[PDB]
Amino acid sequence: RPSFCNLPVKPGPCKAFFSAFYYSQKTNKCHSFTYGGCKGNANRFSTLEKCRRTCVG
Ligand SMILES: [Cl-]
Ligand SMILES: [Cl-]
Repeated sequence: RPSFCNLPVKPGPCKAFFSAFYYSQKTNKCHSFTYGGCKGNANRFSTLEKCRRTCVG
């Protein structure tokens, strides 16, 4: 997988309520999170299938 998949999930400090997905090295799976809308990192996807295409297979 791309190395940025292994960055830690980062909701950030803002409090908007964006639905998103991230990859976890613990599971080799994508999971949901709530992105607050600012200061995130690249382990963040708008859809489950994009997270999977990028990080899972
Ligand atoms: Cl998955
Ligand atoms: Cl797809």
